[PDB]
Amino acid sequence: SRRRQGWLKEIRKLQKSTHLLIRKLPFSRLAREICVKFTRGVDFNWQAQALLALQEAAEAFLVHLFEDAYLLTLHAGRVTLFPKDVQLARRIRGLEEGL
Amino acid sequence: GWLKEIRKLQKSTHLLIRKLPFSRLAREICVKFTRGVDFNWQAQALLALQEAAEAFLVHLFEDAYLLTLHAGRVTLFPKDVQLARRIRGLEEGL
Amino acid sequence: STVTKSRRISRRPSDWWVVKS
Amino acid sequence: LRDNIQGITKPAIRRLARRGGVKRISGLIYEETRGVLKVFLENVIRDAVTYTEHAKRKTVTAMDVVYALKRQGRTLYGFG
Amino acid sequence: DNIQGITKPAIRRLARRGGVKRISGLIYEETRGVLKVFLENVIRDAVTYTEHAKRKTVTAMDVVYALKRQGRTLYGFG
Amino acid sequence: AKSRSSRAGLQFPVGRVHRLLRKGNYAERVGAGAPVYLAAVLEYLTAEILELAGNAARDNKKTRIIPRHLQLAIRNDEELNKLLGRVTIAQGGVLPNI
Amino acid sequence: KSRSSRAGLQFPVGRVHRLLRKGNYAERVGAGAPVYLAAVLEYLTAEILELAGNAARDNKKTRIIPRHLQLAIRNDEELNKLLGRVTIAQGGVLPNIQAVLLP
Amino acid sequence: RKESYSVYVYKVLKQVHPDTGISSKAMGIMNSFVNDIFERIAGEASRLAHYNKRSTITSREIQTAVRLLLPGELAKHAVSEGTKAVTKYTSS
Amino acid sequence: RKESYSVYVYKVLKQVHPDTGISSKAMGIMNSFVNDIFERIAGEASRLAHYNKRSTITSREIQTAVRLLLPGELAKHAVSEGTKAVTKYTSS
DNA sequence: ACAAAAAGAGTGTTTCAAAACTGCTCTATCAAAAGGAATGTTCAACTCTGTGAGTTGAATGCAATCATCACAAAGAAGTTTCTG
DNA sequence: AGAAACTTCTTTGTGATGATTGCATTCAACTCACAGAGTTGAACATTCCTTTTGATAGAGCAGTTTTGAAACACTCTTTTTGTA
Repeated sequence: SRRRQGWLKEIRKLQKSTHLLIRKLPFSRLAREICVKFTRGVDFNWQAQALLALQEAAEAFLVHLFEDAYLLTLHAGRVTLFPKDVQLARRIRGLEEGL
Repeated sequence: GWLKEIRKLQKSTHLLIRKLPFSRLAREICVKFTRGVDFNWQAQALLALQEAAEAFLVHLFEDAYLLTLHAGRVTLFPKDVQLARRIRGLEEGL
Repeated sequence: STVTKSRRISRRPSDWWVVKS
Repeated sequence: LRDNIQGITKPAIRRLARRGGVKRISGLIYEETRGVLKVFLENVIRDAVTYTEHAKRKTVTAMDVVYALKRQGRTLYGFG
Repeated sequence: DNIQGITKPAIRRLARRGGVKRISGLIYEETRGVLKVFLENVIRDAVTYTEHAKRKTVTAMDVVYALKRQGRTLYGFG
Repeated sequence: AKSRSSRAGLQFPVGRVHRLLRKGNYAERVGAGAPVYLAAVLEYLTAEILELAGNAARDNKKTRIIPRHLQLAIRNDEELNKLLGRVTIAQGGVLPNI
Repeated sequence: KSRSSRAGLQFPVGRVHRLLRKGNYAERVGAGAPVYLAAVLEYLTAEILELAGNAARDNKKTRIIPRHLQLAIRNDEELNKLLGRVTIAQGGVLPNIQAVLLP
Repeated sequence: RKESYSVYVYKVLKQVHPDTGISSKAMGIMNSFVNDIFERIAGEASRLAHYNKRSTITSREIQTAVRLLLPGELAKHAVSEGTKAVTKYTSS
Repeated sequence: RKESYSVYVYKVLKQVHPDTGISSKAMGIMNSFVNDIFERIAGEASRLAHYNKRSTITSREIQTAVRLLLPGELAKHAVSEGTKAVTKYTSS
């Protein structure tokens, strides 16, 4: 074949590493854009640690959300994660845990 | 028939479990949790405990049903209830 | 299973969403 | 075991599910729901009696239940 | 295009760490929307804390407090 | 012969809110405008809830507000519903869904 | 003659006492309350550090890292329930793949 | 002896709906709601003051705590009401 | 000038694994954990004292708060350690 | 009319704001560089649909039974006050 | 915290009884397997561009110290508000 289990190697490797998976500069650009969208006046500065903590929290949130949504995927007898799975996982988690 | 039953129940507010069976259940749980000293229960304490339990169960059934629909079924299953508890996440589902 | 310095068996979180009998 | 958990009858569980909007219920749902209700009550009652015996009382007050729920993350309003 | 900064392979790596085997194509837009919603909530509270202090820089502690009030305690930056 | 509530234009007891702030050991010291601001906020939220509850009692063709109407008012406003997201209204029922 | 030594603890009873007094928890603080609280805190950190040291040893390492803390916490049901809504920076996730995946 | 907010809830009800009564149990729910929101705001202001090493809860903490706890438009209007009240109060 | 439980966490680590070290990030996480648990227990004890109209936080509130916060087996050994420590302390 | 809480005044304390100052760290730039993202193709691997087989839950109608309501009595427990 | 006096609210018991539950069938309404049709996402090869890292100002702002004026706690008085 082309690749027996290429995804399985990727999963097994990612689930034992701890580094961030989004790139620092794109993430910080996005975060600063949102921050200025909130502040009508002069933008705030950002500690490097502030942006780092924000990215850590965001990535942990997204990973846990993907884990929860894949359970709904398998629940429907599928293996492909659909957007409706993510939406339902958000809806069941509630207003707080699911935004 | 189920439709008019649902529509009738969703516009009412009274408790759906019977007070005396609920009280017996709560009291036997309390005596299992005791440390050799029995407790009494204000009548309002049991009403409060039953108001919360029924609201919890109704909300849990709503969530579980969304899972049933996601799976393409209209019949609620124990796996749909178990999964709703798992997604709620160890404090809200418990 | 796995016991700490104190006689506290630290069981791993197997499964809790399923009811017991 | 003979009763006190079977006091939560199938018609009661069915009424709960219908108010939840469930159109059609399986048969194992009743035992599942009895188990869920039991584990819910065990958590609240434990905390309620913990409050009740921290106060040097012997009667579980409505406020003890309210505090137990509030500490578990569920706020109840009609019993202040 | 800051939201487009989150790339398809990055989202894929997130889903793989989450344990997903196969990923639809719309998951990428869905995930960008979800991440933006999450960030808006935390950043709003963080800058609220920063404004209550008479500061102009956002601090790791401001982010930590925002997350805790939203119910997501973070431990590495206290 | 003028209450602080009257001076602020409020119906909620500024003096009582001040006493509660001082005795709740929230801080070692309480400003003068803090209970005024807090009572104003509490009164505004009470007004917002009671208005919608009265509207629900009206179009429900009743005349007295009951817990059902408070529940309907809360779960039908998105902001109030987000605020009271983890709150159970005793004898409130649910909202009709499918 | 320190209170920690007098109670047999490694955690600072005097510091905990000061923090209780300065934290706006009550008007007055009993004498045994900081002792009890310091003992509880020391016990909890002992549990966590023991599990984390075991997790590090099973990885053939002699320094505990956030990954080991995360592994220790998420593998004990008691600690996993205590720190349910806690995110550990640089902790990763548990290596958990669904069974329907592995052929 | 026992404090409550029943008289004030009734006053504001007369203001907003001058012809609608309230049930005894609904009044208890409103008391619970007022106590709950008071506690939330006061605790948030407390920890704000503690974060900023301050020792007094001023009307500025109450404003920030209101901004943190309420959703968007609710918070906007609540801040407006509170500022209006403190201005009218000091202007005496 | 910035107090940290690093020295005490390190002492406990030396007691439990006499030849293991801990990274600086891991020590920061341990500090966050201790602060978090302290705040939880102290807040619960404060709420208890306020519920019972008491003005003192005694070792009885700490015990009850420990029973409320910690899951079962954790709480058993926690209260064991706490009562043991207060006995050893009052015995001097 | 009376008690209890709250305004009112005045005094002492204390604390938070303003100003000045220092250094540190955040921003903006740049310069390579190279590694990862973007692009395009494809086809095996997945999802969707429809059908038919197999299962089971709501509806129905009876008897049994027990939850509720009322009522009473007792007394256990909670409440209040006081003092050291 | 403990003791004493008071009260009030829970427990226990009795009786009716009629509403509610339980039990049995069934069959229409569902669930489930699957085979084929249709769709699509993982794998892969190549480009290049965007992120990373290392300075480098450089300056804006955070953190510290001091003074002090405002503001709040404390206390005694007056008075207004909710019972009588």
